[PDB]
Amino acid sequence: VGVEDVGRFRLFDRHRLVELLPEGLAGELSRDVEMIPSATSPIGVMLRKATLELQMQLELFARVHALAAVQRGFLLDGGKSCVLNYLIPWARENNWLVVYEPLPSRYAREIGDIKRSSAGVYIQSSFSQEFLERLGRFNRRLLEELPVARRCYGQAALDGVHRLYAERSYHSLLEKALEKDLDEIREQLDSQLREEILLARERLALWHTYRREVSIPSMKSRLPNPASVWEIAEFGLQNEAFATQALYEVWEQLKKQTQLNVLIAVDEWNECFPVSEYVSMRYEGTRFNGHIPAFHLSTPRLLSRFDDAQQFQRGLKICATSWRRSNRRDYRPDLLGVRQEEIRTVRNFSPLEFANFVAYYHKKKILHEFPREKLDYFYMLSGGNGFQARRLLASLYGG
Amino acid sequence: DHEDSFLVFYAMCSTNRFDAVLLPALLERLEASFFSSQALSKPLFHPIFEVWDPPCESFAALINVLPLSAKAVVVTADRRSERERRENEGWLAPPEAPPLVLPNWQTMHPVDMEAWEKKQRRVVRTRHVKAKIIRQADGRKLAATMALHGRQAIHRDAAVSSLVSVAAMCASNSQRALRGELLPETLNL
Amino acid sequence: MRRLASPSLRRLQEGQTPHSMRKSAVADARKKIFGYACGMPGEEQWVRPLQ
Amino acid sequence: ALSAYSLRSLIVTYNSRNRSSMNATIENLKNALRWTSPSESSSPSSAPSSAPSSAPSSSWSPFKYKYALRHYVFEDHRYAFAFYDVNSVQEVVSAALGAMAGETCCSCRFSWRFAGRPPVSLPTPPRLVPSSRATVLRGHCPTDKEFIRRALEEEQAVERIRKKLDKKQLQWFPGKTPWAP
Amino acid sequence: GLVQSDTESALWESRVLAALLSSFLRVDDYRPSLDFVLLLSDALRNSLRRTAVLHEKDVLSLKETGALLSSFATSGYAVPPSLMACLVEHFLYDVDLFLTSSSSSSAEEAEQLSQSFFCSSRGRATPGDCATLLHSLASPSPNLEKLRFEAMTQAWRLVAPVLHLLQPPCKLLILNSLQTAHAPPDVSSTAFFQRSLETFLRDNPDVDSSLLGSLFGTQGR
Amino acid sequence: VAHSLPKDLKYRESVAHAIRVLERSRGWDFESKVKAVNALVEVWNRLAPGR
Amino acid sequence: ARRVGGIGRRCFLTLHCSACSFFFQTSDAIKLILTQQHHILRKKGASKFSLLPLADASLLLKRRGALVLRSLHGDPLVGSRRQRGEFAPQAPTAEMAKMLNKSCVPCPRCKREGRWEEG
Amino acid sequence: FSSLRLSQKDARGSGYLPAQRFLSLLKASPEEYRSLLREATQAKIVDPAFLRVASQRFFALSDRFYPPEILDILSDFASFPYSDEALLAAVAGRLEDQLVEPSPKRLAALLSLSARLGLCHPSIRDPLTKHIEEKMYAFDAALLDSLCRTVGSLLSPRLPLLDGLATQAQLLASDLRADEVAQRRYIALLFRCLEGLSRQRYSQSALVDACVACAEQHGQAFPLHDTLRAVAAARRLDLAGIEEPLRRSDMADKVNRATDRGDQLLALLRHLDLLRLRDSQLLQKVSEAVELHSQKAAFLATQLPEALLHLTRLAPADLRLPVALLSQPSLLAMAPRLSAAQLQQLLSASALVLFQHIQRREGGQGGDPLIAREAEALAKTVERFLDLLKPQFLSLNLRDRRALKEAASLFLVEAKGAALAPKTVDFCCFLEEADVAPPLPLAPSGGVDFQSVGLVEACSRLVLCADARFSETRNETTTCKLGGVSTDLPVSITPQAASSLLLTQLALIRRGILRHEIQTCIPPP
Amino acid sequence: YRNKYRLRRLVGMTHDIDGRTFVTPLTKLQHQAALPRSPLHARFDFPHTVHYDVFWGPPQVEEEPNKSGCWVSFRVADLKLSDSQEQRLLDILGPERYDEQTGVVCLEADVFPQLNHNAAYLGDILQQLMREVKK
RNA sequence: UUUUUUUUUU
RNA sequence: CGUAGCUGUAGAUGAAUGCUAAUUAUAGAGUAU
RNA sequence: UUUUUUUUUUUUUUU
RNA sequence: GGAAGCUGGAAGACGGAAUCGUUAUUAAGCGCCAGGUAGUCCUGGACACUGAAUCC
Repeated sequence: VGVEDVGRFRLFDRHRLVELLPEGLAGELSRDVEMIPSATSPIGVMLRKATLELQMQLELFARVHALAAVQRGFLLDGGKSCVLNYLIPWARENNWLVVYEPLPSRYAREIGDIKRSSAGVYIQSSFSQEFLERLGRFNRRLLEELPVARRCYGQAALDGVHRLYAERSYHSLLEKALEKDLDEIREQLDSQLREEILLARERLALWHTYRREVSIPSMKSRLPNPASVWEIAEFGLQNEAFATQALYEVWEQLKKQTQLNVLIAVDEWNECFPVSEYVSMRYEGTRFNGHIPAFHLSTPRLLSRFDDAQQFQRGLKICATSWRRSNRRDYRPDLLGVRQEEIRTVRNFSPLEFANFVAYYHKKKILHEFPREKLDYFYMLSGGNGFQARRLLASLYGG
Repeated sequence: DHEDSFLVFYAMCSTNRFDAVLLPALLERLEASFFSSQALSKPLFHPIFEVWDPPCESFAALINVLPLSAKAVVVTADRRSERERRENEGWLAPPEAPPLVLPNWQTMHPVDMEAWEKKQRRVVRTRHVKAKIIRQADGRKLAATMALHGRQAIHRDAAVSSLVSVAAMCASNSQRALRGELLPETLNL
Repeated sequence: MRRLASPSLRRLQEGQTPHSMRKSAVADARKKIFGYACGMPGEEQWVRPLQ
Repeated sequence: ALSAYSLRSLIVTYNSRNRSSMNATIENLKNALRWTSPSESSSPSSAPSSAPSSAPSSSWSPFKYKYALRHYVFEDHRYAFAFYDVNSVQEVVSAALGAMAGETCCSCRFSWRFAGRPPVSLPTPPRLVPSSRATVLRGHCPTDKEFIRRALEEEQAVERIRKKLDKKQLQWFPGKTPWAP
Repeated sequence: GLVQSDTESALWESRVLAALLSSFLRVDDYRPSLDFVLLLSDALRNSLRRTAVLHEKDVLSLKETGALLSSFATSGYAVPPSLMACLVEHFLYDVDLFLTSSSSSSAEEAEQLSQSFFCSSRGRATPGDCATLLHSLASPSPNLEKLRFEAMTQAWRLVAPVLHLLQPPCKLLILNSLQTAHAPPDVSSTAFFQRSLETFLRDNPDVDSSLLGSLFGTQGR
Repeated sequence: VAHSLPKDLKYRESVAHAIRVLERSRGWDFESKVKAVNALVEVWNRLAPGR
Repeated sequence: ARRVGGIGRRCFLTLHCSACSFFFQTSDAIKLILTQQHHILRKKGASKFSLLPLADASLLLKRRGALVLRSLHGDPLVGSRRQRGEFAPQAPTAEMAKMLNKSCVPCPRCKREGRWEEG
Repeated sequence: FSSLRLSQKDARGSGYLPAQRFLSLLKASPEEYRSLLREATQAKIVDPAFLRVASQRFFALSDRFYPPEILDILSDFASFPYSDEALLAAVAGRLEDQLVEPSPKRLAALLSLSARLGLCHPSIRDPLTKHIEEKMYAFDAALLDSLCRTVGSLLSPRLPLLDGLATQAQLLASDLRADEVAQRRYIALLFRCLEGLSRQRYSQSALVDACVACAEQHGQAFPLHDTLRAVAAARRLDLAGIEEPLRRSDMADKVNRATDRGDQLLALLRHLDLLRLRDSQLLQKVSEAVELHSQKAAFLATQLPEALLHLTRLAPADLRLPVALLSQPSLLAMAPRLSAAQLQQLLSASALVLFQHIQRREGGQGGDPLIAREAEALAKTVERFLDLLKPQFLSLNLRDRRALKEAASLFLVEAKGAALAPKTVDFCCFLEEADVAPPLPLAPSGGVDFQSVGLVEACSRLVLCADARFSETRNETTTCKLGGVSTDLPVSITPQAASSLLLTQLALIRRGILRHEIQTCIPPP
Repeated sequence: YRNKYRLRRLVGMTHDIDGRTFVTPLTKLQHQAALPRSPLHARFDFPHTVHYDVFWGPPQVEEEPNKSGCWVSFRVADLKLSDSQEQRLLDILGPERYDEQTGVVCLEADVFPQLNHNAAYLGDILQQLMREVKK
């Protein structure tokens, strides 16, 4: 390990990798592992130079907590998702709470349920249960031991909206109600100044009382006095009502207190902004043809806010986009939340790394015969791209 | 060639005789060969200079054990040309059209151009198609790798003289730029 | 008003804005140096050349 | 000011319908040169403008099911000339028009230039002391190359602007606009 | 100034100390240092430079001299009244020796040849701040006075002939530091400066015309 | 041509606008321009008011 | 492959706004002006009040309302069969922008005066 | 975040930064204008000429700045208060369009407009005051507390505006009423608000009863550095009962809780400046602590100059004598302190004390002077303090130089009155005739004469004097002599107000011809 | 057809109102025009190039069309103007008559069949443009 | 075969 | 430019496009279900 | 081009 | 007369038989406009890309 060891493959046990990554492999690596005929063969991942720069930052961040260390997430733009197969397993081995989500779009382009509400945020009861069930597979034994704060008890609505933001939707309804009821006091001049001021004072008294009686938020009365954060089993029991309120409660809880280092990795982040496959009546004439934007849903919105990374006093977030699901085009980075100083633009594989990749497949009995004479010839054909290299060599005998 | 570029560069460093015109040219050779496929497997260069050297494995490990004093040269390399005079000298309009092709009366095409093509062995005149030159990394790819070495040589409690080279690389203004958020972190450490 | 802001304050009361009247000056000069056609109903007959 | 004008350039173009007629004009124009008062005569540059062609179609003898066709080709020729620093207008305009022969029209394009404020500055430089405490070819234009480059760039700019504006105001049924009535 | 990896006295050590002061005054995070330190540091080299052999080519060129003068023009620290540093540099041998060693158009080539090979100065970079510093020095106002006039006039005549191909930003500074109370009289007459002033204004009419002497005019700073 | 216009405000503006556009259009002859507007003011006056 | 706008991602049917950030096609322009008819009529100060019934939100979604919107929108993109080659249709936003700005129609996002532009 | 900035060291000392970013500003895109403006904010030196250039161009380029950009640009003006007569026309031209029912802009816009010159009735006050009174049903707790400090600094308020915020706190505080939930949440939102409204001599019946502690046994309210708010609110016209439940407390009578050098002396001293309170028999114990604290070397060059300047007023509350503790017992070798940052603070302190010495028994009463030897010792300090500022004069910001002129002109009266050695060079070169960026004054809206206003250069940096009204309007025991030559009430706290007012009257008579001046215009404390 | 006409009424593009002797725009420009007093006086104060195509050849029985064009070109960089004035120049003419590569503006006027009539028209509008630009 | 922006979410 | 490569849907037993209460465009006039 | 791009190709032309 | 929305249960998976001919940028597919002096065709004229096989 170090600068001297760049572009090498690290062996991984088949059984150990599954336990460390219960959800699955990071990226499209599952398509390349099935090609190996041997079932007992190990899995190798190349150590690109982009991982060395990122790994060093995490080392200093852990030592400080025991303004020099970074306190914001990064962004990989341009093999951006290849590093995820080596950075996540390593961090998890160092007692780090890592949130794994390689396929966040599965909760937006599949069979589900939507229920409109006054808050204007659609919820998914069916997909809300799968988020916590998959996260607890490997992150267990730590959430239960972690305590729970008392300053963030129950200030979230059913759809995960804050109390202050949820009650604002009813401001218009209450505004007209008070205007019609003012005739009782308006109809009983005196100095032309105090008479008008006294009438206005009645509005303040009535508004204060109206903002605390009509609204009846649900303060998770099912659990009066919690003791931990992993002891919330009632969320898994009830799904029709208590599906989204508990999802946001854990999200807010992991910002205030600081006991353990955390990490969040969201892959394929370029397919969360575009429109979803849902249909509704929220279109702005011809903007969506009657479709629900992906960022307007509950689950996608939770992982579609990079400007909030500052509140993460425990850790930080990270995302990468390399697939061809949508044309990147200009891909404005300034109007999204990230800055120009936090974008890691990787490049194509160097000739040195290209040779190692070809030799790696030989040990796996993937290719038939790859003469050294044509080793450099194939570099110009595919251009050294990883996607074009594996596909070109797979179709043909290779070399 | 690759076998003679490093020797020339190394000699200048010892004698403290650099060139602002020759340095950029020799920097490309050291980069293309460094990342070549035959780096670790290839044996030594045949000049006997490498026989009595601490490092080995041809250029693979030779540059890895390079003194930190000489490593700063690659990072702190001036790529400016002679035309650069808009900073201290004054105003200067640079040209962008050296060639000025003008016809004359003695070398003018005849009116009947149809028969002219039939009096040639092969096609000569063709539509205007010219390919431009695209600048490569120009040695910046190798410089980025060298910058990471100085970061690790800070928390080792080394000599003061050896630590001066780290600051010079971190204080660059035309190569490192601000792509990654590592400059303030390295400086703070 | 003060000294230099004399005309700015007076124009504000009349209803002038720094976005609407800005385009009026451009249009006024443009209409003078160019044709007066503005898509009015009945001007399509004068554009067709005589045959 | 009218007196401050000067003919910057004069693009002379020709349009001949025959190969022989176009060749006669070139020889006539050359003969008119090498006879002016100045040592070097005005030597304009050459610039061919391709050769447009046209050929309609018609059915072919009557009372036939269109088994054969007869075409009528109508070729054409063009030629363009460039001028720079036309000091003598009488020795250039007269020569160009006098070189015609047969059905060979012409289309000139004048180009004037007006000078602004004549730059007059930099008087006799100050001075103090320490306190002790030709090359002209035969068939070539005599004008400087720098002047041609400055004028050539202007011509390329006007052509681009004219093409862009002309394309905008080009639609069927002139005077028709959408949902105007 | 290219001090990079002693004859009689105080020739090489002076260059080392000259660059050290400029480095501490370069900072842009907080106060460079204390006022007491500046006086102690200034006095440290004040007497040292006095005995610097009052010759040869081993003379402090304007290139390295301007590096120190540049720092004092941006850190907000005024140079001390001490002028001994200005009496051992520039005019002493950097000008007389240049003319000793081997028409209207001839004047321009004379000064142009200076920055050809040896480059005694960085064109308009180092000498540009020399005129500005000599203006502001004695900041208050109701031999130092005699020497200031000679220095300002000597450097002014070497820029005027070539005052047509310079950068606009550099031209403003040169012209700005002439129409001031500290500048000597009989320099702005109708010889080379009166008609040359309107030439710059016509090229850049967007700049202030009436308030030309507002940046560093008769008001000093 | 502009000597007398219809009394009706609606008809006065319809004919007046044509004068400004016709004078700045290519394709119409000088003789035709005078006759085009001369006959237009008469046909409009021989009709009921636009109200 | 079959993207909208071609290779150069052309857009000859959308109009940008100077204020805020919101764009819409010419199809929605007709509906916006008709819906906000009360503000336009009061701005200026029966035959004049002829389009009052069309201001209804539900009437536009009916069979009768669908035909009214299509009648005004002539589909300028469609033209004669001989309009081929250089004689190709251009962006009709020039005429739409003038009417949208002169009528002083408020923007759905923020209530503002004429602020529309071609884009 | 990890802040980082790189300098243009391409040639290592080529060109001039102040000049380089001067011409490009005349022709630049709107985005580039904001980027260059921030450079001067964090810069060391300030150029008055460059400030006017940016202000003039802002009005012309106001047609492309988004509403968020205007607020961000206005925010940068908070430091070094500076403005131009052409700046008001730009902001007034787009403030109406910015009214989109904003929740937070009610405070950010009001706070930014508090300084410089505002309160323009028929351009700015009409829309802001009309929109703030009707939006009282959505103000957050944090915003309401901050609004108290804003209204306090205003001049010539109106009953409808004051009453709007008075009733807002009564209902808001009741919700929290029914140890950290009250000790730092309930009491904090009570005394802080009462002081704000008390400045405008306004109070209602349904606020005093609720604000005061109902139970007299409610001890342990606030520390020594927060209890002063309750005392300052009272002692205005007829207020009492809030001070102590029976003038017998447990943490505010026996030398507070605990006073020591552990970062506590400065905190209490700073709180006494913005609160109009006189050191009574119990509050005078702070002066004694200075004698021992000054002995330490660390305290002599870390907080000594800051404390002396920030509490120069009220001489019989900090120093035993005006010259005893103000002398230089050991300052001969310790005079230098961070070039100019703290050295200038000593000059102002020596000037305010001079005014108190003269205006003590020469027609003002309220004390008596000391022996004539006191003046001799005082002059020995100022003579050696002004010289060190000559080479460090360029290392002062706009705000630092603005206040220097007020303290510099004072020495030009006593010296010639019938002395300082460097009074003919330093005091008659720049300190007498300054041309720094002159900000606009804070004028009321009671006169209603904004159509005829002007500007004249004088000590208060700008004034209201038009050509039509030129020399014509603005130009018993406490009214006869106190309203004449003094013209300063002993509300606010007069030691500073008297010095600024007297200098303004003299500066307007020496140069300009302006007779029959009606000063008035006494802002709240 | 009636529905389309009613649409133009709401937007305000109709001559409907809820003798006269006016002045034509062409005649108004003629009255306001500072002409030179003889050939030795410079009207304009900036460089400008005038181009026009002239047909010459044998005697043709019919006139050749498209031989009456006249346009004027000038560089904005050479013309010294303030920041506010420079922006207005390109806004009135628009980006179509402005080239971003070289930085020149071409003004073409052709609303007359005759060459002499068209040439004089260009010179009148050019002066009027500068009158409004400087404001 | 379909992207965000002028700001009111701990 | 079209079949692109690439990539989502149903690895269609069910993709045929004519019939018409109804409008888009040219024209002086192409209308009635 | 390790602060560079963010991508299919036509039937006349850089004389 | 041309095109378009909506609506859609017009008639067809028959026949490996037989008649029209291609001398390879041939054959087989797909895409564009020039003229026909308002619109107005599946034919004719005319250009470009992918482009296999046989004993001819």
